Amino acid sequence: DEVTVGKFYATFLIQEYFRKFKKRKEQG
Amino acid sequence: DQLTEEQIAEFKEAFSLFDKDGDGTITTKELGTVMRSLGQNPTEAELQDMIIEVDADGNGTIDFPEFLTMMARKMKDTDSEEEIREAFRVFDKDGNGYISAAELRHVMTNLGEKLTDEEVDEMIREADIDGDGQVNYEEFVQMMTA
Ligand SMILES: [Ca+2]
Ligand SMILES: [Ca+2]
Ligand SMILES: [Ca+2]
Ligand SMILES: [Ca+2]
Repeated sequence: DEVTVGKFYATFLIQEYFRKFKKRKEQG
Repeated sequence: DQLTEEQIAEFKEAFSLFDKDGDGTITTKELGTVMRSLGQNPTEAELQDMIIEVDADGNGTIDFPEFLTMMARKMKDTDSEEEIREAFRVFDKDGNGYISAAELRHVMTNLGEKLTDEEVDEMIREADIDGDGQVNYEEFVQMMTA
């Protein structure tokens, strides 16, 4: 379970890290 | 329990990485192709196992409602250390314990949202506490928990 689920959740965590980085950098 | 529109959009973007052709379902073949693009080499039996674990009806593919059910529940799991290590392994495809600018750029290009090369350098630098130009696991954990 955690092995299978973890692969999908890991890509979410990475995408979230990138998204938050870019949003914060470009904050108006 | 409460899911926001933004959380649903984030999970949709994660789903779209695996649904390579955009047709609404993740197949065993697509899952294998994406995993290999992230530097991993699962067996065919492991791939079938992953589909079966998420595929709530019996049709052999993952649609977004099934994906969202699994991801919203995972959001309530407490094993944050294990999930961050899995993310580390996505980046550290050569398994030497350090994430390089090149490894970060490679994951970036596969996952969708574009970073410039200057932004890649900046992301490494801001996580590189000890100043060797790479991100080790303990640096990565601190980066991902902030
Ligand atoms: Ca598909
Ligand atoms: Ca299904
Ligand atoms: Ca590495
Ligand atoms: Ca370092």
